[PDB]
Amino acid sequence: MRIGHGFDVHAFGGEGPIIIGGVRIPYEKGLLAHSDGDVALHALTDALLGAAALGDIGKLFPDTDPAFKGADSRELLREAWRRIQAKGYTLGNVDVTIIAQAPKMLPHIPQMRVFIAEDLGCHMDDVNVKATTTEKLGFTGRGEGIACEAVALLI
Amino acid sequence: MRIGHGFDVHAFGGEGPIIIGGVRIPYEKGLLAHSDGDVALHALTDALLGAAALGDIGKLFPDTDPAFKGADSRELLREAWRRIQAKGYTLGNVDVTIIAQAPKMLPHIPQMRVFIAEDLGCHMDDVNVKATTTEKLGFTGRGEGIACEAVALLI
Amino acid sequence: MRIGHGFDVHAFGGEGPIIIGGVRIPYEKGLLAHSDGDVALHALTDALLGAAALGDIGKLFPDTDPAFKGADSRELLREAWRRIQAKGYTLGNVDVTIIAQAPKMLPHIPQMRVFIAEDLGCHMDDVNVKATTTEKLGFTGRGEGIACEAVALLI
Ligand SMILES: Nc1ccn([C@@H]2O[C@H](COP(=O)(O)O)[C@@H](O)[C@H]2O)c(=O)n1
Ligand SMILES: Nc1ccn([C@@H]2O[C@H](COP(=O)(O)O)[C@@H](O)[C@H]2O)c(=O)n1
Ligand SMILES: Nc1ccn([C@@H]2O[C@H](COP(=O)(O)O)[C@@H](O)[C@H]2O)c(=O)n1
Ligand SMILES: C[C@@]1(CO)OP(=O)(O)OP(=O)(O)OC[C@H]1O
Ligand SMILES: C[C@@]1(CO)OP(=O)(O)OP(=O)(O)OC[C@H]1O
Ligand SMILES: C[C@@]1(CO)OP(=O)(O)OP(=O)(O)OC[C@H]1O
Ligand SMILES: [Zn+2]
Ligand SMILES: [Zn+2]
Ligand SMILES: [Zn+2]
Repeated sequence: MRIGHGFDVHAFGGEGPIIIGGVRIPYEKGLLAHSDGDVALHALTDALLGAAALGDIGKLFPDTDPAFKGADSRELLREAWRRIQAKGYTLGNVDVTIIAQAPKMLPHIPQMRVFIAEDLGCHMDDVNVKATTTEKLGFTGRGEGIACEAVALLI
Repeated sequence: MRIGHGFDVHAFGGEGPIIIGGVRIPYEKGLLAHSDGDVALHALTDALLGAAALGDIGKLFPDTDPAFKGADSRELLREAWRRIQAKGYTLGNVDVTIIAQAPKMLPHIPQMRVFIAEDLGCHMDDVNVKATTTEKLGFTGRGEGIACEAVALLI
Repeated sequence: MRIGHGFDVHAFGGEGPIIIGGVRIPYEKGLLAHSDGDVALHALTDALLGAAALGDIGKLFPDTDPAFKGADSRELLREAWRRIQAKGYTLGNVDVTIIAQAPKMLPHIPQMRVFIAEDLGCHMDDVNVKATTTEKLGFTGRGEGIACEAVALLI
């Protein structure tokens, strides 16, 4: 068994919606990023790659490479997962923590779990997503962006 | 074995003391929250619920429900633990990291461990709590609030 | 198997270079701290100590004790590791996440892995280090300091 941890942040910019955990969530502002800016899946990806000792998302899918512009972070998740499985690992379970003042993530979590469980080829019970605000404190509390943390356990 | 991760933040407000890890710690200011605002136990709770794929603290004990006003976060911890055990899990070990410029947490950690070990029904050796400041940087460094992170391993 | 988590922050100050994961990295500014201020190894140390239920870095190597001034964080890592092994644990794997806007950590990661794997007496495959920026948001985004998170799995 191997443990992994990921952390990611994206700033708000433009018109909504935002894509979090693969779900299109309505919001006043959108998120700025090379890909679709899915903070949750990026953090999740780093956790899995980390547990596999494969590095991180930027190393495998460079900000510079134009092939990843507007990229579906789920596509990146699946590829990172493919490579991980090739190194010989299987999923243990993953846990994600979205840190945002708004929008409300709770109603979208079930669908996020559905998408992630599909992408990782596992049972929905092997996937957990949660959210918390920083009580108006910080860049997240001031609504400047969304952060996300994740841990993974590979077998 | 399942892994879990939690993160929580509460802003200072009012007169002290603050309750962290169940311990009443003397401080100039107190913490604002629906319950007693125990940042450490909330983060710990999310870690355990996450590892159990039970969601998060807000989902089980809503900010809206007046039954949780002034609530003892230890009561919430035990209940979340009860439910977790019902899903069939046993405690592996937990690790907590309190992020605060002040007050000093170190002298209160032993008692925190005592409380948590009791609430989780485990040996004190299965529980670890630590602290760090962000070196005056950030909302924590500016003394605007306390943050806390936690990881858990269920069996 | 036991899980651990660590988090650390150090503010920029003075002339460079900075020491991260044991590597001397060229930078305009340096990092302020009692020891060499290696944010990555401190976070890693707390993760390992946490998983071992040995507390944290400050508890074992006090900011007050002048013996640790300018200290090589690798020396502190090895000692914490020595004690951990004495409690009976062996390394599972560790994962580190450096949170910095700059400098670029990627090219220095291989050497960091070499140092850490040596200090922990393991294969480089049992060690992973990654980096991410907070997209100009926060004290890290504003270049005020570097943060770092880490998780560890002991056996
Ligand atoms: N300080 C930093 C920040 C990011 N990066 C590299 O850039 C990639 C991701 O960049 P972002 O911060 O834009 O998400 C990561 O692979 C990371 O290693 C780095 O090498 N040093
Ligand atoms: N962006 C956010 C922030 C919090 N929440 C929900 O609110 C509950 C906790 O709220 P607090 O941020 O007040 O601790 C969590 O269960 C979380 O899922 C959310 O759904 N979306
Ligand atoms: N709020 C805080 C912050 C740090 N500390 C103690 O100080 C030591 C490390 O201090 P630094 O924040 O300077 O890294 C840790 O062992 C921690 O327990 C504390 O006891 N309470
Ligand atoms: C996902 C990738 C794709 O280029 O980039 P972004 O969408 O900018 O977001 P980031 O988290 O900054 O970096 C990692 C990259 O792999
Ligand atoms: C603990 C609960 C209880 O209503 O609320 P709070 O004391 O406000 O703190 P929070 O961490 O914001 O949310 C989760 C809730 O379950
Ligand atoms: C590493 C030690 C050594 O005195 O201190 P620092 O170099 O200041 O950094 P910190 O992360 O604040 O605290 C823990 C101490 O053990
Ligand atoms: Zn990202
Ligand atoms: Zn809380
Ligand atoms: Zn430090």
